[PDB]
Amino acid sequence: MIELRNLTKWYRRYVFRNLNFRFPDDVSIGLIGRNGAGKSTLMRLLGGIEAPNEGEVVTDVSISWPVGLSGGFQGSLTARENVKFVCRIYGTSHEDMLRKVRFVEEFAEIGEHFDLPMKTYSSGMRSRVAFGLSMAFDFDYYLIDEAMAVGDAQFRAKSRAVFDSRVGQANMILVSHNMNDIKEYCDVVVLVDQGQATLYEDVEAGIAAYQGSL
Amino acid sequence: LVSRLTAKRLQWALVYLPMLVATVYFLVFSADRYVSESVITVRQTSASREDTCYLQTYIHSMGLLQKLDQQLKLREHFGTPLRDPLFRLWGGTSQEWFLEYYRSRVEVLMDDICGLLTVRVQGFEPEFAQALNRAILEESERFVNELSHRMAREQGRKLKSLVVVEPPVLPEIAEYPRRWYNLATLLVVCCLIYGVVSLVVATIRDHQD
Amino acid sequence: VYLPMLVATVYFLVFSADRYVSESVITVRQTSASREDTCYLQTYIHSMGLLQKLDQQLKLREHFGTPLRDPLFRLWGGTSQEWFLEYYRSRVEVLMDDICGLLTVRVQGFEPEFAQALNRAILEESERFVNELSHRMAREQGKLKSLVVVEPPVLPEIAEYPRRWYNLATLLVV
Amino acid sequence: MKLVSRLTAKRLQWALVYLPMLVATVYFLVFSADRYVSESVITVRQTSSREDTCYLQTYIHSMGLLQKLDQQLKLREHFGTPLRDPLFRLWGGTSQEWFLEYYRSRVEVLMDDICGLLTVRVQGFEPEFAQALNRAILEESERFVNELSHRMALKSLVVVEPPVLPEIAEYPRRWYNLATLLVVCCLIYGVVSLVVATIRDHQD
Amino acid sequence: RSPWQIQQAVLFALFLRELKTRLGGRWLGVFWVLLEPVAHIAVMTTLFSLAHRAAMPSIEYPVFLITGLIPFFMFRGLVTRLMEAIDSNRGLFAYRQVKPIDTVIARAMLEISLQSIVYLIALGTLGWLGFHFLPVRALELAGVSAVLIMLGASLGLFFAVVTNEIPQARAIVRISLLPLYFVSGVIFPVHTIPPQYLPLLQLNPVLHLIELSRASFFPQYRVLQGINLAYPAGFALLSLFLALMLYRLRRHQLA
Amino acid sequence: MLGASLGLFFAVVTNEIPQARAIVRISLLPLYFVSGVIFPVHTIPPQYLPLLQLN
Repeated sequence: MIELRNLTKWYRRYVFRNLNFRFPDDVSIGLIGRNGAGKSTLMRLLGGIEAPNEGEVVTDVSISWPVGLSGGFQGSLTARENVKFVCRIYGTSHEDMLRKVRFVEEFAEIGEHFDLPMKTYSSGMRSRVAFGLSMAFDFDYYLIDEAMAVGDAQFRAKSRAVFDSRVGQANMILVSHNMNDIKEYCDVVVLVDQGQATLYEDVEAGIAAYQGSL
Repeated sequence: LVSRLTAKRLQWALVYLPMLVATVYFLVFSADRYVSESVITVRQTSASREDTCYLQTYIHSMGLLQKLDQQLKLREHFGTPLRDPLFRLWGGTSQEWFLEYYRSRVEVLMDDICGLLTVRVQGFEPEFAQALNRAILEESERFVNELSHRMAREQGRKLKSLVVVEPPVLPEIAEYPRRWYNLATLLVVCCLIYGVVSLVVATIRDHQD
Repeated sequence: VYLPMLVATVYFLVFSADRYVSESVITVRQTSASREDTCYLQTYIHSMGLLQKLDQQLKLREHFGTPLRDPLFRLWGGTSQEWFLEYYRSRVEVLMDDICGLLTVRVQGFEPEFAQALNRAILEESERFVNELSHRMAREQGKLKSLVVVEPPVLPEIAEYPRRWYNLATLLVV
Repeated sequence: MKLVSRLTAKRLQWALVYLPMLVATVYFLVFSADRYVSESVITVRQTSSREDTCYLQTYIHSMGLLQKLDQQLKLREHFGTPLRDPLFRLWGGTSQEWFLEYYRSRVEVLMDDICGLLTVRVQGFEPEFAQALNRAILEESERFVNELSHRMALKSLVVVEPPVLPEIAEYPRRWYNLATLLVVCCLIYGVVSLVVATIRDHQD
Repeated sequence: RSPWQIQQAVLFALFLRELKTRLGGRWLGVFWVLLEPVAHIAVMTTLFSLAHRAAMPSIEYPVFLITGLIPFFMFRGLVTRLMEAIDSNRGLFAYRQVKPIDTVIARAMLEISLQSIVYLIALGTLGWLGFHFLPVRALELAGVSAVLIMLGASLGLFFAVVTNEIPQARAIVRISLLPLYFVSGVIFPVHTIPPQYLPLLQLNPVLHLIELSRASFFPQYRVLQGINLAYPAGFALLSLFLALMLYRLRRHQLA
Repeated sequence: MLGASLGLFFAVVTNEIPQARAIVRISLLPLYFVSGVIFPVHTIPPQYLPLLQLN
């Protein structure tokens, strides 16, 4: 149950100021809105990157951090030390992080030059290991922001396959621009503009909202 | 528990209790300590800094303390204030602790550029402090004269004297118990400590998610 | 900010009492090593026996309490001996020039005549103390050290230390 | 590899904190022996210098003086009496060098440059013996100075503070040493635990 | 989970990460850390051995220099390595569990461990060669070291908060750390200084801490006027309070 | 000419190494004290004279 209580966050335009909102339970919801209108601040606060100055967000279930964050990796360290660092932050057990690093190195398929720092690292394998790490953790609200995979057709194909395998028992959150995948997975929509948010049960009203207000 | 600490509990444990304890001790249970100050210097009569160094060492010695205790009964006097347990000389203590207490009560400072030895004697009565300072000065002069006498006799009349720039003054009010200054500085330190502790515990609680 | 200035100005221009200063410049010399006697004298000026002698000579306690509208620089009645000594040390300033070995004594006071008399009494008592301190070592076996006056005590005409305008400007800095 | 995982940090804190403090507390509160200290403060002058005081400082810690004192007061027999103490007891049948080192450890000589006064602190297992040994040291020092002056071809020892008779022991300080060892053991355990965690993480 | 176990896990993770990046290659930085003090001891002994011999006839130059230098290396590291602890790990503040002060305290802990290890091995080596290696007042030395550590960490946190957007400020304080190495009496004993410059040097807390640590280390070491622990203790406490208040104010401004 | 030559040499050498610029900026400060700028140099013990002749 994700609930908002009079949130206020200064970024001197007040992006979000002492409003309250409610969210559906066990319903696929994807954040949508105009770029730069406050959606980025809202999903960063949803992922716990920053805390609200006033008000709180409450949820009885843990929230996964947004996927595909290249900034979350230290340049001087390789993928193995970074994944063991983040899992130690999450406090996993011994065999737990052994399984997690095995899964992430199997998903990466970058066994050659696997222990290579992010300084001399290509964007493709960086995105691969980022998606593998973001998938390796067990959660039920995935804050997917940019794409699903980087590579050839089979890369995105098996990424979507495992995504459907792991999401079918859970809930998934999309903040993107294309609406084909939103129509394919998502059911309800929240639109944010200038600090006011509107909830649409059907995305058909969201199409008209984008055509008119944006 | 650490997570169950509140602001008022922190204020009571850190600030209020030491404040009450210090105020009660200083304003009720603290004993006055009058100070008698004298300024002396030893010079030949018939290399003086050597004699000043000898006097500085000899004042804080044990034989002088033995003579002073036999003469003025310092141990009986210093144990008189019962209401002050911190600064009283408890009966039945050790000789080493008695020497440490006497060295704490009597302060000796030296001006090398001027070559002047100042002695500040603490006591629980002004008359006793002045008498102790006078006895210390007399014994120091007698010790210097005795050393000169035995040094002259070893080869086989007062030759060295101790000038007194300032005789022991009889105090009127207590000096060293500074209740208000100590209370103010302890209050400032306590407020700083409480602020630091509260900031640290808030930083720790910031990781609640 | 305006209220402290108002109260300070009214106190300085209405309540503050004038304090006249008399200046003397001395040094001690063997008639027939001088730094030692000079430092003994410098310690002796701010001593307590000298203050006692001055008290039963000139009655400084009554003189320093004669003002009534200047509680900041007033010697209140019934004050302690230690506070009286601190007040006397504040009122009498002793400076030393080592490269010349000269001692400057500045004596404050609410009346120029009393300030000059106090400075002269200090000088004569210092000379007598030097003579007696030599004479005790002299006759322990059983007039040789004279204090010369480079500048004798002067009789001031106007007050010096209550610098009202300078202190007001210094307060305006803060 | 296996050895680092063998500690589990519980046997680690037991072997780096519990055992040393337990052993030290047992030794200090059960087997440690009192050592009364007598203090004297002397200097040398001519009966009519600094170099002579330095010669005295060197002579006090010498072997001829130790032989004289062992012949006189029987220091070797006395220092072996506290059989309970294994550390600060002079064992029987030791060498001359060990006896000299032990005597130099018991007797402490200090000198300051400003005042030029030499202070001697003599330890013992009895206050009377410590005072007697200090007095004997002073007497032999003044005799040595006088003999040196005589054989050179008129000096005296100025005793500012004569030797005192101690009332209680001061040097076997139990609580201060226990607190110091507690701080040292805590720091060592923290450093070792951090290092062993780092190597355990790095090895696999 | 409890709000304290998260802090412990994050601190351990950041300590391991920063130790990994600090030691280049297969731990090559430890050789550098070990070669700074021996090089310093060599040059300064070669220069002022006779100077210290003429200074005081009670202390040999190696031990005096090492106990005046290793605490200053402690303080200099705690000042320098702490301001860069915020900008270097700026990207890590996206995992809902890493806060700006966590990297700061991790860097402080690792600096403490490294310099304490160096002090221990160097003292053991000096004792092995035949020099004095046992402090006469260990508890007072520990208290002085703790006060110096707290002051250094407080200054580092304060500078990291203040100069977050001003790298040139970090540059000028890195410049000014060098004169502090000469005005703290680290190399030469401070009693051979004309008294007219004495009060101006009484405003430096590091000099007070160095002198008090040397007094607690060496026997019968004379302490001149105005070397009380009250002034550096108050300096450290006030600086720590100011740094914590400034971090609490500028808390959400670190990305 | 000496200053310009040193500046050009350092600019060429430390093009990719800012830390080199940092350490030479550090070491410029002792050069300010070992060049005799503040105090006259003839009041210096002769044993340190040849070592300072290399500056």
